[PDB]
Amino acid sequence: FEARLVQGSILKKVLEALKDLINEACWDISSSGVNLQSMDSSHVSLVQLTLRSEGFDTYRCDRNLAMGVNLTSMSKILKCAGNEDIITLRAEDNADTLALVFEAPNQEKVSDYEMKLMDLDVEQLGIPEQEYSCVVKMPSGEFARICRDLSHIGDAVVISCAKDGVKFSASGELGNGNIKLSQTSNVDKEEEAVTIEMNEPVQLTFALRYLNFFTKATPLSSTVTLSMSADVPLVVEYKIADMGHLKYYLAPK
Amino acid sequence: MFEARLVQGSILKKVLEALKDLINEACWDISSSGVNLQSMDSSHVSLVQLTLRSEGFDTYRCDRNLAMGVNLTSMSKILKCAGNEDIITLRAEDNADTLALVFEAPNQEKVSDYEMKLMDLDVEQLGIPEQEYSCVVKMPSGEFARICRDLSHIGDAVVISCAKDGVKFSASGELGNGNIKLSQTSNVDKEEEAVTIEMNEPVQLTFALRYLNFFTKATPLSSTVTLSMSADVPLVVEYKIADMGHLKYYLAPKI
Amino acid sequence: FEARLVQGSILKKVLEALKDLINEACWDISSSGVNLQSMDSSHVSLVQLTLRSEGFDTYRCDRNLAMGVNLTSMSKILKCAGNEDIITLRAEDNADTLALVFEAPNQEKVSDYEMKLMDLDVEQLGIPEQEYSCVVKMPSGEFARICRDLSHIGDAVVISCAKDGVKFSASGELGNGNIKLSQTSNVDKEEEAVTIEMNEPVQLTFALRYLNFFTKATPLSSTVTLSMSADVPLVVEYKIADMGHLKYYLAPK
Amino acid sequence: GIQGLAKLIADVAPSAIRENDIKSYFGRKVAIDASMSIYQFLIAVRQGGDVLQNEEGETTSHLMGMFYRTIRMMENGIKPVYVFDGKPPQLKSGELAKRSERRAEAEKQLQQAQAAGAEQEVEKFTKRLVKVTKQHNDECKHLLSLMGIPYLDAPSEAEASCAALVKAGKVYAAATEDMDCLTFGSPVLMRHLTASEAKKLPIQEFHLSRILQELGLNQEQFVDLCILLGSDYCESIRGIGPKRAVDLIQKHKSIEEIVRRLDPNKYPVPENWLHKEAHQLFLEPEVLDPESVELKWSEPNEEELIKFMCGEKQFSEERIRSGVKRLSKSRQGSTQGRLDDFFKVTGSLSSA
DNA sequence: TTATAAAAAAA
DNA sequence: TTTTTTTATAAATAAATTTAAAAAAAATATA
DNA sequence: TATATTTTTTTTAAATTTAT
Repeated sequence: FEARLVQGSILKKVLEALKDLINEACWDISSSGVNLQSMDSSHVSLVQLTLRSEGFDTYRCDRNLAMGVNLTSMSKILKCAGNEDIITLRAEDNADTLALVFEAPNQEKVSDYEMKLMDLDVEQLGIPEQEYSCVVKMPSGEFARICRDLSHIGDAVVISCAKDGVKFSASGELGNGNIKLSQTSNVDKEEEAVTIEMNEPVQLTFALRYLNFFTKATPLSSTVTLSMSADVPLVVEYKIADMGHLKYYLAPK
Repeated sequence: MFEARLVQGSILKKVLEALKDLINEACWDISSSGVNLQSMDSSHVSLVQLTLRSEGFDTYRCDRNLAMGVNLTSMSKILKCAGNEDIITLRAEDNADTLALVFEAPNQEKVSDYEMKLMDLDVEQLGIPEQEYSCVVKMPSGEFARICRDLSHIGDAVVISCAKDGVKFSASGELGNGNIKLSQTSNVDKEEEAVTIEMNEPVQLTFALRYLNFFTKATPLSSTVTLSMSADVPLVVEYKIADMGHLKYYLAPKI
Repeated sequence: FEARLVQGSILKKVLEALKDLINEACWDISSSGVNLQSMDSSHVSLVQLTLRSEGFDTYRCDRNLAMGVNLTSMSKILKCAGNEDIITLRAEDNADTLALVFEAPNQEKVSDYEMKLMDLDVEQLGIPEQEYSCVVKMPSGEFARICRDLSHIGDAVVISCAKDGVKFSASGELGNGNIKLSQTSNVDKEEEAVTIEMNEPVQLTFALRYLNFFTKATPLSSTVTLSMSADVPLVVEYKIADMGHLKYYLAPK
Repeated sequence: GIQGLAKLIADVAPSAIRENDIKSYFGRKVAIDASMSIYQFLIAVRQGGDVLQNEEGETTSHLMGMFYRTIRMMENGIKPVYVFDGKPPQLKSGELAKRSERRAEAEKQLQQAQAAGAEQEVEKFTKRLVKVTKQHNDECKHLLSLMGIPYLDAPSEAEASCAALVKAGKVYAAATEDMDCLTFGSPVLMRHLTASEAKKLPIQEFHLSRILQELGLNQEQFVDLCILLGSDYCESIRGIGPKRAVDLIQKHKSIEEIVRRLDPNKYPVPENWLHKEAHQLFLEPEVLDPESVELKWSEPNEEELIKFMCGEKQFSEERIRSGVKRLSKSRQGSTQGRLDDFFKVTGSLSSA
């Protein structure tokens, strides 16, 4: 296994997105691409990371390798990689070391980094693609401010879906928070416009600590895809630029 | 019945950022002349005489005199939800148990209609006489924040000395003695870096530093600090907002 | 004693470097410079300092006086000075007060600061001036990246010297790490990159808490002159531009 | 000693109690009932049994306790004055005989507890019986004289002299755990002045003006209510507790109208009443003149105080030297004034 | 000088 | 159906000292 | 440079014996 990646900030933001949720997970690396479908340490939220092999630059993979990494530890290893460094993953068959090589853009620093992995139980949940009636395409900064600023009021948000727009409501000791968002149908910039596709209106209640942990992924993309339907887990999808996606799951409160 | 549409909502955000840690529970005195506040510290040292006049508000109306009781930590925690360019609308109704804060961004589409539960607060209002202060020091606000923070690094008391040539900020502590001196900068023309001192009597008073560090969180409101003071008269730290009102901070001297 | 610095941010960065390494120091004020030799709180890392007299604006020294200064207090008093402040170090022969005079670049504010000086005069250990086998004159922020990003994974770096590149090898319990640099003597970039004067190989295990204390002098100099040999403490020069230099010493483990 | 008045203030008007912290009274002159302090330090200061003494057999727990508490209150800016009780009044003698009977039966259980062999009951009933003497108050005033902190001697009641001290404006507030100082006429009453933390003991600041505003009463109305809750100076009704006293004071204003409307078949009226002289003594006790006494917190003496505290008591002289150094350090510091004496209140403002 | 849980008594 | 004596109970502390523990200002990192 | 964001200092409230 060898996966050279000329923009290491994507994998750095992935590991700053998942070190708060998941402590230990099995990286299901295959020939089609890097897949990570794992459930968090508190056993509430499910994270589906898919990094396609077409998005990688020099991707080769012999067999289906499933190594169990420590997310805080290799996140601390990816602290050593800069914003612009070229991350080259490297692995062997008989070895259990995830060899990480960081290369400078001006080719002056080579940072080799091995790992001491341990095995874990390979639990594949596999939530199927339920047809989501209300899909919402939000910007990253707006969803980050909505979750981070309704989280100060209560531990529960109430997301409401409509044709006119999405309504984020939150109650608690701090009065009543209630946020409208008018559906801008491609009139502004497409990275800023909110487009909603509604079949029936969806009114659900979700937690906000797990949604803060989900919206830590907002440096990865400029668009957040919220998919809602009745009594299903909530998809919080972060579409990485032609390099697969990153989907979160949350059961309603 | 009380609708107070304010376009520059960063002013109210910076007011509650200033007022979140000095006083913890304040009673806003809403009249038809404008939103006012007059609340003391819990240790009875500092007084926050805040006014926000009705001329600077974009749409201000109130049918009667109202006095809601607001947890200011809660109002800072709900006013941190608004951004720096939100139009902030204050809404209160008949028998207001709650206050509705509407944050509408102009270029964006977020109609952030928050509400906040009020408090059963009974505080006292104090009549401030319009005294002629002897030494009035108009001087830059970030310079005052630098002076208060960098003399709170030494000790817990600043002995403010005022004269014709300039104001001297002396702070005696366990590390040493830090004598920050200032010069009268009306001869050199600057747009905001001007220490304008109007002195009548040379005053020499000692003030605390925890309360001055609580005062210097009002520095993003304006660049002007009007240090009005006299001999055995409490210090006035006035933050003159250019839009409406002025945030006046009162501080009892040390003996 | 009256040393006036036009660039008082130099002394600000010196005391921000030495605020946490050493606590109480003996400023051996010479007639032609400002000198300091002290060891740390665990007495394992030696700090040498030399601020030359020609870098100051006005310098007088009527008597060779050795002030005893707690550097945490004078670091807190130098935190009051701005980064553009003209700093005058007035002293007295009989009175034990260091009258630090910080002046603004515009003539509107002068801020006088005495401080209380104790008496701590100990036997300084003079290092012998010896030739060094591996002199690595490499940029400072690169060394800050080495110290922080290898203290993330371990508590020891084992630096290897070679002609083509210098290798910082950390082998902590979280995993292995080999950051290897490249030799460039101001070839590509505008300032001086990693220049190695290697004669004999260097294979020494070092410490990272004390290197993390050492790398807080990185706002002073753009480059770090790492000079070391076999079974000797290394020399970490922070050559201040026309004001003097700052040295650091740490014995191998 | 008022039965359940603190529960009545905590149930009726919680706004009258301002639970503050020990450092918040950093400029207030405070009058302390010293007998509560001496009784607090002669009970709590123990090591599994006997009172902490010297080798001469002299009781000296109260001096070391007041030394620690008083220097910890100069550390928090309190300038105290200790008001000592003198000759007790004639109406005090009934509760004094009741307390003497309580100490006599505690002596009886101490007599049958030494033969039992249980060491916990011995120290427990040693805590149950404490009698202060002239010698304890004499060395207490000697330690206060050597600390440079003034003492006042009440002619009749130290709570009455405390309430006369607060009413004359010489001190800010009275400091006793009793509710007697509210009855004798102190507008502000402080409680629980120990040396503890914020979470452990707050300072129960009882404002009498807030009590009279919330209950709709005045000074002679609160005295009759305080009789009806069972003061030590008289005897209350067997059928009237706290809430019934609130309802009957809000029904009948003076206590004579309560006498004018009772039934002896339902409510047992105590014969041979003492309420008239108790009302005339809570309204008008005999006290010292507070305008004729000047209160000075002078510099503490050092060498006579260390030879008094260690030459005959065998104490840790470094702790006494450090305590006198902290008192002299915190005495000469610049006190912070309030805004209550610079700007005056023009009116309150409630919530709407 | 408190403060309790507990309990018969009583409005 | 709460209230009220009426019981026999319990109790009044503060520093020398760690020590685990929770904030609160320092010093990066980042949009 | 705000704006958070973790690290890490800084209290600080616990829980022990001594305060003879």
